[PDB]
Amino acid sequence: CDDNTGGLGLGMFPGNDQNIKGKLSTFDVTTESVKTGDIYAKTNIGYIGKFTDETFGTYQAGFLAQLNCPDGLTFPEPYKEVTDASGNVISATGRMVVDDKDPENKDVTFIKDGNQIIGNIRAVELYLWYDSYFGDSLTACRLSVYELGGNGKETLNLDNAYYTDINPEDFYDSQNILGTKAYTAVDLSVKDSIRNLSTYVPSVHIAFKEDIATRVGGNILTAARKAKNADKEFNSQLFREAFQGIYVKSDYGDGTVLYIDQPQMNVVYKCYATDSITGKKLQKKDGSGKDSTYYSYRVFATTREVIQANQLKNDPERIDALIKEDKNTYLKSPAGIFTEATLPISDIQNELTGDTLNAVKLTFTNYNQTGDKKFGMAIPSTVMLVRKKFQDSFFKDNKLSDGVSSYLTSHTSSTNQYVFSNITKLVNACIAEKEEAKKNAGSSWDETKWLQENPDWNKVVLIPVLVTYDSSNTTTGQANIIRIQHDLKPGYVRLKGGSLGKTNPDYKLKLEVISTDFGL
Amino acid sequence: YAEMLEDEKNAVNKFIKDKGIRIISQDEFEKNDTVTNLERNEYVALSDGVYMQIVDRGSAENKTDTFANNNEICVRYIEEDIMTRDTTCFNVFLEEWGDANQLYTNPAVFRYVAEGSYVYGTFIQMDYYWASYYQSTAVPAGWLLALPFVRNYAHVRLIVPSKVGHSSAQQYVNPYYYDIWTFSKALN
Amino acid sequence: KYDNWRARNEAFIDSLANVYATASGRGGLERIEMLTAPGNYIYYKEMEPMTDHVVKAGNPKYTDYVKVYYKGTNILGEYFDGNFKGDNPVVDGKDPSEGDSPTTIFQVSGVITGWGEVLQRMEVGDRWKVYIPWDYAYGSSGTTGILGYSALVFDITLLDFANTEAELK
Amino acid sequence: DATIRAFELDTIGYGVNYKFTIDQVSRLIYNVDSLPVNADTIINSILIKTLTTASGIVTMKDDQDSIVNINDSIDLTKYVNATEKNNFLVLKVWAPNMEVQNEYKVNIRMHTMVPDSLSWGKDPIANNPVRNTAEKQKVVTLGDKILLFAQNNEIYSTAIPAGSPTDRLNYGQKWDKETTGKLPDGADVTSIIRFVDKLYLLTKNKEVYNSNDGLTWTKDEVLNSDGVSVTNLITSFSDSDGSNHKKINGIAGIVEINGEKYFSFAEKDVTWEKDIDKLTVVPAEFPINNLSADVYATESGTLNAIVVGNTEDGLDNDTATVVWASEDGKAWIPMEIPSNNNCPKLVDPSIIHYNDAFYICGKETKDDAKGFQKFYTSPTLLVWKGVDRMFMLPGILPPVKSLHESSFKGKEVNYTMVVDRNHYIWMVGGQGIDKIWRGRVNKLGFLI
Repeated sequence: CDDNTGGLGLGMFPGNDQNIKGKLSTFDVTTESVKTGDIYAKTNIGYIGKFTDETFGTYQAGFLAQLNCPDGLTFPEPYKEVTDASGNVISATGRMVVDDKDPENKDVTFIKDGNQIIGNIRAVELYLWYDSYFGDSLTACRLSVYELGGNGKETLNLDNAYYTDINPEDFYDSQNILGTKAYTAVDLSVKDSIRNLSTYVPSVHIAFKEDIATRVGGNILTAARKAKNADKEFNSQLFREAFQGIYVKSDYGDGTVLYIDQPQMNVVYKCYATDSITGKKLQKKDGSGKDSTYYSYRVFATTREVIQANQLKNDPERIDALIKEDKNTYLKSPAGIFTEATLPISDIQNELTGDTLNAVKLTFTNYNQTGDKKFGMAIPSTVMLVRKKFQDSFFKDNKLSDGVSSYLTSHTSSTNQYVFSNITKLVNACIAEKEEAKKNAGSSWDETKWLQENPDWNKVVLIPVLVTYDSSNTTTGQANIIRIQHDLKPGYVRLKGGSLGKTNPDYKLKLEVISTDFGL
Repeated sequence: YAEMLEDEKNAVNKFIKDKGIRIISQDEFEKNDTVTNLERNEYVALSDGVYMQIVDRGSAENKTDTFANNNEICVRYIEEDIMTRDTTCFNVFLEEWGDANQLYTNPAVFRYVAEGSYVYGTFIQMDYYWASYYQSTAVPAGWLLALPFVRNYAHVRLIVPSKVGHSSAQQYVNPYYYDIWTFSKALN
Repeated sequence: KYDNWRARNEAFIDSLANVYATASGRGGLERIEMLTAPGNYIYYKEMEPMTDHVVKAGNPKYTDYVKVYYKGTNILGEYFDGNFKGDNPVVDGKDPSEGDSPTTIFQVSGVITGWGEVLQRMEVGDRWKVYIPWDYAYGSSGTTGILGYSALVFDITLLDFANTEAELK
Repeated sequence: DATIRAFELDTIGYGVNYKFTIDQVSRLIYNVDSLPVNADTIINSILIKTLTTASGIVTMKDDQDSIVNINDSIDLTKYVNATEKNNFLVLKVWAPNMEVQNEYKVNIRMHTMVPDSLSWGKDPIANNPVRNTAEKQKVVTLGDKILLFAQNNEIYSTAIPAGSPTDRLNYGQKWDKETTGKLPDGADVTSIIRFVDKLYLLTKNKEVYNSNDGLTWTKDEVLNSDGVSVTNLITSFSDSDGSNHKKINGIAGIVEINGEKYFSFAEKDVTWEKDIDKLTVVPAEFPINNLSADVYATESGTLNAIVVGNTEDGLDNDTATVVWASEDGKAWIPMEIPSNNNCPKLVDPSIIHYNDAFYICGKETKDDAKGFQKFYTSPTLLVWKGVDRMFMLPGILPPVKSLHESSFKGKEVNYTMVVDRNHYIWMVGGQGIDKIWRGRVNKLGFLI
């Protein structure tokens, strides 16, 4: 049953069929390093730590965070007795311990407004939970935390935050220190049997001294009571009047950067156990004893309904020096260095007019990592290429990859390449933009003038990005992207080509385009 | 049963008549400016059978920061089952469960997609209770019909039929009632 | 194109084998006895030695690890696999269209018999081009990308060898 | 007709398997990682496995060629360390056609001494040369000599061989008087401090003195500024101490500006910083007397320094020997520990960084276990443990069937210590011990 006839027959087909050819041609692309600018970070992770690199210098990070308070949250009411005319107790309401002078209640501090006791405070404690970290995990480091706000200081808001270089010294005052802690990012004080559990999440636990605990807990509790007594509800804006937030600072240590996922504060207080029917205090079930009590707490945490910000400080002179190298370009990720490429759109528009473009391939390729260091910086796993017109608008509008204006690709470690493999839509978009501009201008057009203005018509930038996927539709697997954002963990790579390619053709990339030529 | 389960309208009518609730058509809702009166307990009959009441349209001084495409929205809510009158899902504080710190400490957050057709949304962060109980990332489609009618920090109440419910309501054909204490634009 | 693959591959091996026995200067070829089949030989060509040896005298063993730049090709010169794709490994490469080559780790006992025989007689930083018969390659049906009954020709650079990966990687 | 191989052996310790290299060109087998000293009782009857080859027929010379019992256990204790007095287990392997013939020789490599064990020897290697051993002591190393100083302007010395810590060195048995003597007037010997190629010293009247070789001492013109006064010299940072990417060079100390104590740092060949607006104040908990210090490179390539010593005579809620660290010379920071993992209060404590861990020694004063009782160790500087096993104090002998008379254990005396560039621990005892002890963990001398 044959289905081929081979190649016999071409030569008698019409000219418009047998003249069509494929072709490959290449055009030259220049690349250079550019400064980052004021990027819009807006991440939920807080970065704390420091480390030194011999190429880039010292990197240092810290973060500021506000704490949330759920709508209507309140502390249990004070325990109040009721007595008949003989003095005998008949019933009671409330749950929190309120009576001092008793040697059994020396474990807590009672707090007041006016001359009336509104409750008690046992302790106040901060947990900074983290799933992971960067760098060595046995270097000892120290961390210290301060209360935000004060006389004449600024406060976090929607315009101050999300820039990676806010100066914390005007958000906080040095005399409002809450505590400090020494840590190692793998806490060998905790037994291996516990650290192997699937429910274990690491943290730094930095509970406060008694004076600080009294001050902070009393402010929070008196604010809660002051809201409740006025028939208001204790929403987060009322909490922020009692405790503005925290600043987390790195004092000592070199190598660890912790990815704090959620800072959390517990306020702990003492309560009676009360009878289910008559509300009285329960007596202790052991021998002797005076009454039965237990400790309970309320939790305040940073939960994406409140503002959090980071300071990500690179060594400025080193970065400015590395931007000025012309044999290569860098991709230092935490608000460091991007690389900018100039596409040859005009040459494509002149030489391949009348063709169908089948593929337009651009490749960035890199040197190996230096030094063979054990805990060094890694090559960015995923990068985004975007037209420079959308450099900052893309992340400010929280867009996803457009296909016709931006692309995503992974690092190919088997060849040391970033390859994008078909950017045809972007080339057509640029060509259409310039052709529409020429069509609108008509007879008063000037090509040189329009290329002298709008200088970023044909420019693209390469950016390290962190890409996250949805988990559902798992069995019929699809893995949709749901958020693209700046990569803020330490990392870098050195790319080939550079500013010297503006003059010397050895240091210049090539863009490969293949098309169908109809021979017209 | 196959078609008999679509009698959820009887249960919704029972839930309506059991309380003081009035029904307003959308063509009247959009013409008395835009408000469901709370002294009269008005509800609008929205598209796909959703009944919705705005308690606070939100952001009354700014009036400009409405929801739109590519936003990420934080939701705090308490969910009531219509067929058996039981509080099924929540992430808000109430004194009856005040000491259960896991349930209410973190909100639900979803991405909002509003291209030329087929509005939909995906949870980025599920609350502990939803994440353990229902274990699915698709937002109830009934919620998304309310966004074009409210602003930031709005308070709305919804009755959601099965056709636009979540992955459990669509299988066991059960309508639900949501007291959305807050829609917010996501910070940090 | 790929007609009568086995006979022509075997004829290529025989051409090298008798060239070593009759040509002046051995035709550039050199050979080693194969320990898995004494009396058989593997044929190879000496090339430019490296200039950054990690000064590890001696030769690798059978049950220890090896770090290499390598490229594998068929009789017609077509690509099969490797760390590099040009005519030399790339380090500090001037051409911006090609990246610097990665280094790969292998176990001498975990590779084909041709590699397993020739790697036990290099010294760190030798470059050899080797010619292996299909009996000691994957052989028979072959792997993915191999047309079966194929004589592969490899270009090998030995950078380092060690008893474990952790002291080598 | 091949002789392919995968020769293996089973668990010696529970879950512990040892790897064998197979040299087919030279026809021999051995394990790179030597068996522990314990193993000569275990390989007395042990099982071979995974001896896979193209045809399993294999024999060992016995006169006869008897076949191998591959499925049965064997005594290997006759075949250990076969490179000298050579006695390999030599065995013959046949090809499937019985034409090709081969033999392989097997060597079971085993340790002669326990790797991770601190070796002090049977006896102290030398007596203390100081006259009136009740006097204060100090020991320091310079170039290729180890110097021992005594407060009465009295100096003793010994010299170190050519190099290569792994070589078969012996030294320390002889000590000499440095006959020129005469360290400066009013000196405080326990203050002596090293720098890149010089020694510095402090007097009771708070002059700073220095030397190039320890033979003769002079005042210096750069640290003895007016207006300031020195009270302690802590440590020195240099390229020789590690791999500092921070590029720090100088001496760290304490200066009493206008009657208050501040930390200050004298950078290479320039005077102390004295600008009161940008020094930092010394805390009341900081050590005052008998300071000890060490400097080392973090895994990140950055230098770090750690110190311990005696505190002021009395202070509130103090029960532990906290260690103070510093990433540079400007400000020291305490490694305070909230939990129970904090080491006891010690008198005249000393600290070292050694074989990838930290160690502290000192004498306790609880009246039920007074004196030097044990070393204390830390893997990460924030948790401290007592070592109840190997790495003991000097003079603590294993059962030869004991406590040596000149051992530290249980004594309460003056002392001093140092670590040299071959990783020998040197411990010098005063009145009550009167001896010199020398030791190193065996794992640091191995070629591995």
